[PDB]
Amino acid sequence: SEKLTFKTDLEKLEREKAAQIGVAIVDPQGEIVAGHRMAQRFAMCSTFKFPLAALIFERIDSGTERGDRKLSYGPDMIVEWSPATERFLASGHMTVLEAAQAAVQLSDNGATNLLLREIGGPAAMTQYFRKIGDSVSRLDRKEPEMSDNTPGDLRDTTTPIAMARTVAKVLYGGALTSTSTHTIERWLIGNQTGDATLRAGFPKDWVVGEKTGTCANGGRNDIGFFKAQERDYAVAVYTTAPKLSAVERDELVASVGQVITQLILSTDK
Repeated sequence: SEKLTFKTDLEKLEREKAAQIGVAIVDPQGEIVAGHRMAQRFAMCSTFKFPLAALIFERIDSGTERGDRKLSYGPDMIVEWSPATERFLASGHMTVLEAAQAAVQLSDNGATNLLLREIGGPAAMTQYFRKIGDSVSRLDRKEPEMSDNTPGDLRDTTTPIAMARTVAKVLYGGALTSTSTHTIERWLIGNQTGDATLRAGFPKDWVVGEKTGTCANGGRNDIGFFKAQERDYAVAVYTTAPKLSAVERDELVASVGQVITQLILSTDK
């Protein structure tokens, strides 16, 4: 019955906020716990920066990259929303690790694009999704254009179920070494951009980490993990609410987190 309540609650949010809400919750092996519009395409927006960091950690794990390697750049790398990149510009570089951390924790666009430059562009991000068994998620463009979220555009999209399982792959499914996995987990927990989204709607005793995304045309997303009740979960939430304000879209995602909470609390262990 609890899965029907979940569906009913989300439909009520969609109706009342004029929104479309895609959700997938999976266990550590990627088995479905619950979902809504799980196979509908949504723009990834900044949510892909978590997988990009994973991509980088895999290179590190395989001996093809080091975290301390200096990536040089000039003023042409500065793009809208590049807080760290702008601070490090005079010094002349950011390291692989600094860039990756800024990408994940600040959503820094310049840092993101510096990493894309290094790995051979958006095609290499897509290549990595394929390699960890995600046939759906696709990166086509750098930031900020990838965040355009033009209706009907298949570029730079995922589905909630594909992305949730990619999260689970990265955090639980052995995609990265123990040490790399732990590092990225703590980055998700200490994210500086998620305080008003999903983790605002989860119980304060749950351990949560996530990566947010904001799209043009009313996109607001949050992907990550939570640990309740001894039990680990991966979650992906994508919403589109063209007429809401930015604060209202954060509230919408927090509300989704409340609806998720009620579902998990009503799921037998």
